[PDB]
Amino acid sequence: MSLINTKIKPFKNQAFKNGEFIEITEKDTEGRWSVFFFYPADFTFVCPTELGDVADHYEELQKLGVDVYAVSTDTHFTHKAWHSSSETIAKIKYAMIGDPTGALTRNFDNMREDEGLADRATFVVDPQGIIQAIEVTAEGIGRDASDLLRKIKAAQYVASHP
Amino acid sequence: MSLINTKIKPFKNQAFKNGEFIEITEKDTEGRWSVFFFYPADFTFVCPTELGDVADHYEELQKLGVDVYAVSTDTHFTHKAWHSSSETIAKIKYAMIGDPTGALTRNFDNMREDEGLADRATFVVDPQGIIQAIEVTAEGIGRDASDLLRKIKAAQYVASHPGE
Amino acid sequence: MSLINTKIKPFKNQAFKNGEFIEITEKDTEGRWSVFFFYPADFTFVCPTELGDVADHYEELQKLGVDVYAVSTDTHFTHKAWHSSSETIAKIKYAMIGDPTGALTRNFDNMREDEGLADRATFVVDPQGIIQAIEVTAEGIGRDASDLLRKIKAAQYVASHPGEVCPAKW
Amino acid sequence: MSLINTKIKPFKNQAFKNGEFIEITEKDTEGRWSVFFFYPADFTFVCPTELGDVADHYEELQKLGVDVYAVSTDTHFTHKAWHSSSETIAKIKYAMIGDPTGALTRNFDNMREDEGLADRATFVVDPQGIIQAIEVTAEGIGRDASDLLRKIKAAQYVASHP
Amino acid sequence: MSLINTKIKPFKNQAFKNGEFIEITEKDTEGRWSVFFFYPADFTFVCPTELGDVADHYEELQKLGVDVYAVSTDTHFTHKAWHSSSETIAKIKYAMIGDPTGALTRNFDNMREDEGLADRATFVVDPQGIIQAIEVTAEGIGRDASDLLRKIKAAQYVASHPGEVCPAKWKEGEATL
Amino acid sequence: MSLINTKIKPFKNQAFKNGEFIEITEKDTEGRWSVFFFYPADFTFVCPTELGDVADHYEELQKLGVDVYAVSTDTHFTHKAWHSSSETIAKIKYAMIGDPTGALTRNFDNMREDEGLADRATFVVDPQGIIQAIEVTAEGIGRDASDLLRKIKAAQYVASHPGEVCPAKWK
Amino acid sequence: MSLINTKIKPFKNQAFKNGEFIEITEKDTEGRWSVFFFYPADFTFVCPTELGDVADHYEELQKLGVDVYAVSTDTHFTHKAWHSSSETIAKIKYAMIGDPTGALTRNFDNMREDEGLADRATFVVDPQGIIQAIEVTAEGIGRDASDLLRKIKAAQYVASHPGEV
Amino acid sequence: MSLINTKIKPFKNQAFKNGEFIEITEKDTEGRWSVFFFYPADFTFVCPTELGDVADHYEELQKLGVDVYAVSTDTHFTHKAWHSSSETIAKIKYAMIGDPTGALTRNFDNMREDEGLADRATFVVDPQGIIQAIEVTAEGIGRDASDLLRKIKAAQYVASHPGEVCPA
Amino acid sequence: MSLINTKIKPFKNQAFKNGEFIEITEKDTEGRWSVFFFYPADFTFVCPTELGDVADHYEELQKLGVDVYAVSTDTHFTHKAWHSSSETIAKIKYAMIGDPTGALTRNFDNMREDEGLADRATFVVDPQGIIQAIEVTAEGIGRDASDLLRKIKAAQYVASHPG
Amino acid sequence: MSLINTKIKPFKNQAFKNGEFIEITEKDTEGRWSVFFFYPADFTFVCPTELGDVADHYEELQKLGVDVYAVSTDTHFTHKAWHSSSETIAKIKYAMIGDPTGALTRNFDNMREDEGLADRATFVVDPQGIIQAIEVTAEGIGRDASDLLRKIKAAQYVASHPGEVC
Repeated sequence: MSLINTKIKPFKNQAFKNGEFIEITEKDTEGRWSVFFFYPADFTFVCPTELGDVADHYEELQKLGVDVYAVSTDTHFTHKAWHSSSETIAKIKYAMIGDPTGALTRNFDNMREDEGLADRATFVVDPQGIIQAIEVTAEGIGRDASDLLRKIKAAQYVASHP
Repeated sequence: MSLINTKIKPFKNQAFKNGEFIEITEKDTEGRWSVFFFYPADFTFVCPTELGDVADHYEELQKLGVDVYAVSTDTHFTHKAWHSSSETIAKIKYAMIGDPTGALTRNFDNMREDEGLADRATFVVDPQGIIQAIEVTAEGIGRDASDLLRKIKAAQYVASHPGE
Repeated sequence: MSLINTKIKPFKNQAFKNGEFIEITEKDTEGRWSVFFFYPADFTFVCPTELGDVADHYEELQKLGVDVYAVSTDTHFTHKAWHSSSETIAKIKYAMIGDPTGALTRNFDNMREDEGLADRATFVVDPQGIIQAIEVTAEGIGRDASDLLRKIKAAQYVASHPGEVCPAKW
Repeated sequence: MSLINTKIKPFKNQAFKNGEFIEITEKDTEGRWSVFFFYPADFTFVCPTELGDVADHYEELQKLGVDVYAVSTDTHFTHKAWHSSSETIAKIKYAMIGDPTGALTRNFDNMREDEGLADRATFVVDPQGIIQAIEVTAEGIGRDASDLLRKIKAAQYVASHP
Repeated sequence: MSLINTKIKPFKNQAFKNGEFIEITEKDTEGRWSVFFFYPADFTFVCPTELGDVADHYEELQKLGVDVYAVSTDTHFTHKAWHSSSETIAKIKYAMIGDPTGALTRNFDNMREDEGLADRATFVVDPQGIIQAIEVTAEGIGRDASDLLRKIKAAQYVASHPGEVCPAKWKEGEATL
Repeated sequence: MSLINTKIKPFKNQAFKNGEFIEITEKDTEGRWSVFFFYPADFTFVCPTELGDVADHYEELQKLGVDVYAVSTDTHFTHKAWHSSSETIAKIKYAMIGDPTGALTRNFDNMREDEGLADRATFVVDPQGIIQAIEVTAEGIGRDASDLLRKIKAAQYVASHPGEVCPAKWK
Repeated sequence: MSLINTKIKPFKNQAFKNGEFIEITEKDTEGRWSVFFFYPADFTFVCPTELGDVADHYEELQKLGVDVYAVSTDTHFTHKAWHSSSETIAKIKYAMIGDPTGALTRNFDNMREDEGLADRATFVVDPQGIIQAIEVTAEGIGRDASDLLRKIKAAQYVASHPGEV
Repeated sequence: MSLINTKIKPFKNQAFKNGEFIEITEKDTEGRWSVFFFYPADFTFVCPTELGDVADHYEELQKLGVDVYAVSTDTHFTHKAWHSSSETIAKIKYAMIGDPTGALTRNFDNMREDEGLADRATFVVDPQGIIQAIEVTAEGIGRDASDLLRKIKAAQYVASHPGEVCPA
Repeated sequence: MSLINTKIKPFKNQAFKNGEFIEITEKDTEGRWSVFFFYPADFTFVCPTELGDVADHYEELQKLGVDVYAVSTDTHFTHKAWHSSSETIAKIKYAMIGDPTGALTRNFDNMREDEGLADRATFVVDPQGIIQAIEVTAEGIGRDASDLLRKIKAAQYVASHPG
Repeated sequence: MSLINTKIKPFKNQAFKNGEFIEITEKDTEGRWSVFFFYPADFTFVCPTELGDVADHYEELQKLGVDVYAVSTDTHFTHKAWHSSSETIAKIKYAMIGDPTGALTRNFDNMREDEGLADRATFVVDPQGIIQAIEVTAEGIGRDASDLLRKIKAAQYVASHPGEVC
């Protein structure tokens, strides 16, 4: 029932990454640190800072051995369109996963069942697929990227010093 | 069992229509001839001929009192963006309903359960909410708007001329 | 759930085809494009234009490797009589399948349960038995054979090609 | 669970009788003697001698207060066409009921499930809707209308002589 | 679920035939024509004309290769007694099957459930066990053996000479004259 | 599960009694002692000694207020025929119930399901419908009528003198 | 459904028989005529004439090759006490089976469910374990031992002579 | 699911008490303290010390308002016979309930299913029918009547009290 | 399925707050901002800073109108003992709820089913009972109190003016 | 239904014993006499007389080859704290098992479901893991340690002398 300290479930989703489409599965995450950054919808007026802030810290995340996977219930097709429309989103070098089925979102118990959109949840996952940190916020409340990085560092220190 | 000659089910969806966001329910379809034009996805590399062909026949559809509802599992936000970025979709003066939940799509039994996208379906609906014509096609196979237009005229004629 | 992109189910019906009584099954549709043209009843006062239009395009459909199967819940005996009586139905050189059991009609979820008659539904089926197009209409709303033929041409092109990627003409 | 000495179940079928379409129900049978003459199909290659043989005795049946209801799984539309087609079927003054649903045929346990056609069965039914005689035969074994008339007269004698 | 054109179901009953008792099963009906002649009860005040009619045609039936099995829910013991008591039944040289379980009567869907007696029914069966003719009547409505015998000869003709049924082709456009 | 000390269930059967057909129901057994004497079949080769033995003791049973009901799955029609044919069965002045439905036989859980014949069982029933004595035997094993009479006298004694225990004394 | 002409079911009960305790199973009944004499309870105020009557006929039952099994829901301990406490029960040389579980009683469909006691039922069982005679009575209605013996002789004669009446 | 702190279930059994036969129900336990003293069987070779030990404290138990109910799967008839045969059981002036149907034994989850006999269990019950103390022992492990009597006094002391808090 | 933006479920737990035992229910949280600070166990060799960190920021939380509810599967009796034992836990002015049934913990989907202890989860709740923020970490990975304060301020800002 | 004369279930619990944490399973009980002394909670105001009474008899329980396991739905961490906070509990040299899951408690059908605390039950278990004696009491009704010892001696005697005349 509690998702913390449990293994991520298998998936197969299409994504957009650096001007091309790819297929991403649980096989790709294993052996590496992973960040599943869920959010409600592309092309929303509200707050694209969240994705842009993570894009500003991406070279630090690559040095720390972390992959970022932005996820929403929109298709990989619209991620490509949104990546060309907005200069905040255009900075994103990491994968933007499309989840129209809601299967990846439902593996993390993160669906707004009334809206058909994912809640603003972030899941730090280790090389064995175990979820080490969770952070969820309501609509309008932002997640600051510096706090994410602190939990990544904190999880990595605990990984090598039990 | 078939959806032909059954009543449409209740729904509540957000939609984009002529530069403005609106909520559309089954109450809005009551008393109106309604075309529910389902399609898989916005921003695909497939040509937007199906939707553009309906847009070319929209003045003719307006003379028959027909409301067109383009439906996909994309958000109404994504519909606005597509309407701005595409030359063919910019012509659309009819409602583009967003269906992220899939509730509207599942009311017409029209989901691709593997993909989370609607199949290419067209449902002609009369003022009492009764489905008079159904047209479904596999991916790639387009549907003709003048054929849809012919089907609406026939449905209106049958309603107006009981028995022959 | 939709019948689109599903495999057709097995059947064994008797049919009238251009003088002979024959038996048709799902085996006969394998390796061939197929059209299952459901209609309500023989000897009604509704115009048979639908079945006559398909007969006019039957040369072209045969060259496209397409078999046509007109279906109703009447018997193959009744089809023969209607083929002799009606001047429009006399044109058809394709199979008129009889489905008094309603088994073939119920495979395509096309029964008017109250009437015991099939709804007005055309199904385009490919060589692997997969339904590529569906068209259903209420009483009095005809279907166009030119539209049907355009879809078959489209379905054959799409089967022979990958997903479409638009040029600069649209 | 034999049908003999059981009441006929309700029905509502379209029928053809002397150049017009009418609706027949169980309400139309009550008060009068009835013959439910089931047969396989219209427009068959097999002779309509059985149906014409009842037509030859129909004036005699009407003297005895006996209605004839010829039943089949074809529509009432095909009955009209077959009535104008065949000289033998043109003699039919009685109702030709259409049973495309098979409901009337199934009430008499008379459906060939493999073929969707009624078997060659004749039922004699009294004014209270009670089945007094049953006759079913295979394809090519004839039903003698003279034997049918004997059984009705026998049944009518028994009704008046407890 | 019509019984016509269906195979007869297996049975095992005790019967009386020509002053002795025998067991009869479905295997005894193989390769021969069979008449199953159901009736309500022995020792009733109703006319025994129906069993006598078949006994009068039994010499003719045996020449057509047709066995007769009279059946009721009475015992084979009771059948013997009635064969000694009544001169009409005393004529019967065919088997009188007892069916106190009702299993044979229920195989032919012929039981009066409220009475525990078989209805007045005649079933014609071919060498392959397939029911070719069914006749059922109420109390007092007779069955004449001449009509039965006609149907047997018709069933035998159709078996030996299939496709020689009356053609509707002496009528409508195409004719044979 | 046992039928002892349970009430007899409702029934309606046609019967033969002294050259006359009559209907017998549970209402006819009310307020009187009743013996239900089940047996397999009329016209059997087995000796009908059991029915003849009850016939001999029938006067005694009538003086004790006891009605006897012979039961089998044969019809009342065959009971009449068996009554005139057999010398032993001609002595029967009591009711011979027919049970071709098997309903009365199954109320006493006494049907040989594979034969469609009742087992050879005797049930003693009091004025209130309560079964006071059961006796069931296999084929060949005979039931004694003088033992049946002793059981009825004991049942009638216990009904009249309940709360009776064993005595003891001397001197 | 009738229990006549059905095979007895397996059981395992402790029993009292002539000064000592023994275990009785269905295997001990194989190949022999058996009488299962069920009764309600030990130490009741009703006369034990039933059991005593069977004890009086025991020499004749041994001649016929019959095992008598007196059965109640009391324990074999209670059977021992009753055997030394009553003159009529002290005559009993046959096995007194205890059935506190009620499994033996329920195998013969003979339990008074609201009392937890067996009904007054006698079952005659042949060498193949098949029940050939049943007899049940209410309280106060005695079972005759001469009648029981007559039925055993009839059962043995029919077993040995198939067909003849 | 422990039986502790649960209300006793309805029952209707016959019993031997001091020469008389009587009927005992759950109605008879209302408004009084009760001891249900289960045991396996009458007339066994096992010493009946447990029942005689409780009989010696019965005078003290009655002054405390405590009824004793010895229970086994044997009949009330068998209790009467056992009462006369043994000198130890002759001391018992409390009710000896028979439970041949086994319902009262099964109400306290105390049946040896494959033997058809009750286990060696003691259940102390208060005036509201709530079970305050349970004791179960295997074969040949005796129960102390003095220990039972201590628990009753404690249960009566605590009955008229809230949560205990130690003085030190 | 997601707990975020859902109402808190009813509860009734015994708590220890400033030297007295009090019963806390959902009705006590109604009309006020609430923080449900879950943790594994009392008397652990693990860092007790997490509880003391919140106690150091408690004056600032009281100005913002925030009630803190520390929750574990230990008894309220145990919380009292731990409040007397450790000088770090002695600083705690706020209510320490005991949850031996696991009912309150299972309302927030926060039970380690194999351990019978609550995970290190923090739930910010508004006056209407709606969960506005969630934070869960594994064993060893701490939660800083300054981030909790920012999420409360951000949640309050969004409540005052949504736009 | 009855838990008497049944084998104990497998378990895995953390425990405190003489300033040291250890794991205890059913493997540790195999081949030994075991007393499972359940109780509701640590740091309650109720007197700890029960546990202190068993502590006074632990030396002779150890001579008899008997292990004592105090069990509660508290943690092994709280047991350490409670051992250093109370003079009565400080006497305990036997294992104090923590059962926060309630699994061990539920194996003995001893959970107060509405409270989440074990009932006041004592289970004597032989070297084959078979439950020979059960004692459950309501709150306030104390369990006597000398009676427990008297039962253990009887249980050991019956094991060493199977079957008896008297």
